[PDB]
Amino acid sequence: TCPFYKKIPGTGFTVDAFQYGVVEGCTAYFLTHFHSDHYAGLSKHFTFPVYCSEITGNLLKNKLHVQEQYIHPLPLDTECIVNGVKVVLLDANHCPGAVMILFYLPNGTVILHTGDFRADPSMERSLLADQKVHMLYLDTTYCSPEYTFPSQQEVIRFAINTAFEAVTLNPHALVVCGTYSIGKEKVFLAIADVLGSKVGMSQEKYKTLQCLNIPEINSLITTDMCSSLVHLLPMMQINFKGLQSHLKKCGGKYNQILAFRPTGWTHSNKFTRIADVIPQTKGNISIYGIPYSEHSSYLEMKRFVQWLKPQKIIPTVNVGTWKSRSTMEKYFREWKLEAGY
Ligand code: NI
Repeated sequence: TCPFYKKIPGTGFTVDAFQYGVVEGCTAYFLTHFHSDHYAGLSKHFTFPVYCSEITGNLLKNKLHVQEQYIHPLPLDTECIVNGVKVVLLDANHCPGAVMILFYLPNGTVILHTGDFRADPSMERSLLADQKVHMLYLDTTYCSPEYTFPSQQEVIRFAINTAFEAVTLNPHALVVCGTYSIGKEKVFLAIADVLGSKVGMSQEKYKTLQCLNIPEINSLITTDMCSSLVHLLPMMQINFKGLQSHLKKCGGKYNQILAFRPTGWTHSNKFTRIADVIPQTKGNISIYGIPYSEHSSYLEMKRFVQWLKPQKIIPTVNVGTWKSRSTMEKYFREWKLEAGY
């Protein structure tokens, strides 16, 4: 059954609630982004309206084969009326096409649902600045102080310099980047840009990337592996066995692999700076785990909430254990007392 933290009180609306069959009383289903934990249940046989971003709507049509008549894309940063209710879609700073949703309830309550997001001070000058928010449905993925990680710009610097150095040393080295969903495309696009190459990939993944409205994308990606020295593979092939195998497939064009796994957080972050990251190495293969996050750090999170000053917070992640729920509630109380709302 649909859990409470996916329902919007006083509306006919749910968020990210496609795996529970027909939800009783739901007149419109919102989808925040195209990640399988959130779209779980959609398919070509879905017949209610779906509200979402343009990019999300491209993916639902082309990857899931949802019929066009049920896809309702909305522009970002624009006041729209859905089923008698005013709504705005905001950029989540998550993966391509990801949005937060502002809902203006007919009784005058205002609700923000962040979807998945990486809080940023730029959000403090969106349409959020212009009114009070009563309730916040918050992405609490990393809502603990041990979750620190660097900015995305720092991590991209590290990857660029790393890849440029190795390939300049050895023009016969191949770079591989692991992927399993949309998101984090900056990692492989940055690296291919510094090396003067296109990114090569499967037909399925090229198709997914053709849905995203990225500028000049025909110029950066390809399905011809032979012409590219940056390859993408499934995240599950990013290991010594998978990478030896792939290397054999390139027909002696290459004699070394430098591979990247963009992870969220890894406990190495409590001790080690980005400058100090080192690979796992076996033979002619090295593997780097890089902490490229598309979710808020604890501090980034805390700053957004203290700025927004909500009356009530409803977590949408780590809600399944009493120890989690307790821990989060304690931080929310700390933030409130420190700021004074
Ligand atoms: Ni996500």
